[PDB]
Amino acid sequence: DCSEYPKPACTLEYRPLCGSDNKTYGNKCNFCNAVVESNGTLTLSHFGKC
Amino acid sequence: ISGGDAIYSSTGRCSLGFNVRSGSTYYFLTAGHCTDGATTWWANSARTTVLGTTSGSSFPNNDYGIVRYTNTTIPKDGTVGGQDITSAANATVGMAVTRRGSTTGTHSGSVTALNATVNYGGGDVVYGMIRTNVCAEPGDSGGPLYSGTRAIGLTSGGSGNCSSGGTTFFQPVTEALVAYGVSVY
Repeated sequence: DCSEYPKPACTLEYRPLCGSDNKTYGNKCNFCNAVVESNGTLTLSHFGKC
Repeated sequence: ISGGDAIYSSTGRCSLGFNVRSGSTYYFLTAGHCTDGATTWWANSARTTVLGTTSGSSFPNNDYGIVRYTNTTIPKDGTVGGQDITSAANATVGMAVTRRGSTTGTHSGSVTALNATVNYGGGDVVYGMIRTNVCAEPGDSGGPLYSGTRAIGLTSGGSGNCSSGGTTFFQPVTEALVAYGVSVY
């Protein structure tokens, strides 16, 4: 659920998610911004670090 | 433990802002969005070394929180990494500043605007923030923004990253020091 994105800025607490690109995203706001940027190509692999 | 070091809650990792005190009671400042919902803080990922418990939190609208040290042995340095901090000051446009955080370490840059409104969504709006061209990334929240020996702000949020460049907004530290009746040492 990245419906509320993109966002101009994100808070910066670390709670990691692992993208389908095998990149660890630092928090959900960073991940959703990257999903937007990918035009919906990027997906979530699992919660936590990759 | 000093400004910029990692701090762990039950939900995630932030950075310690500044060590402060009131009389004999030692506390640390961090971001409000880190202290919201958090009770206990630890110094390691294993959550084996206690730091203390949240004493106050102001987020959204502002973005500052304060944690009361409950750990008697841990050194509570009045520094940012090795750097001495002796006073608090207000940011000005053009001021060269430095940030330290637990993900990216130390990065420098300048204040580019004051009193900015940042909308983090879901009704999480913060006002009166310092805008800079320093980068920051997840984990860096609550870390210090300083200028030589002067304490300026606490990391709130931003966009971009350290590899391509970013924009980061900080909560003015004087507002927090006044709110809690604490001082840098």
